[PDB]
Amino acid sequence: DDALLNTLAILQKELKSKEQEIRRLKEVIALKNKNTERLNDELISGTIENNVLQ
Amino acid sequence: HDDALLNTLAILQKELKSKEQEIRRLKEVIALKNKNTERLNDELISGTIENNVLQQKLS
Repeated sequence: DDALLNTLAILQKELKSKEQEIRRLKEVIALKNKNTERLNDELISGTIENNVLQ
Repeated sequence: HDDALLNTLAILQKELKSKEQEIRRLKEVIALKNKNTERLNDELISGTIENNVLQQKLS
């Protein structure tokens, strides 16, 4: 009765933790996505740049 | 009363599992992205050197 109630409290605590990690891992990904985009354009500008030298 | 809360426990456990699996997938996503980033930086280095090879021939 008290054990069941505390166990629900533990479960809901851990869940809140795990989804905070999900929010953190998504933050890390969005940052890496900005970098990917930055690199993709530099790659594109390097390809154009190359045809300009020919 | 006793079986109700125990059923809720079971449900919460499953969500826990679902969330931990999502964390596992997300970490895989990052590793798969990090690898692409590697291939990308390598290509940026090679295409930069290709352009310096032409900027040195003409100049």
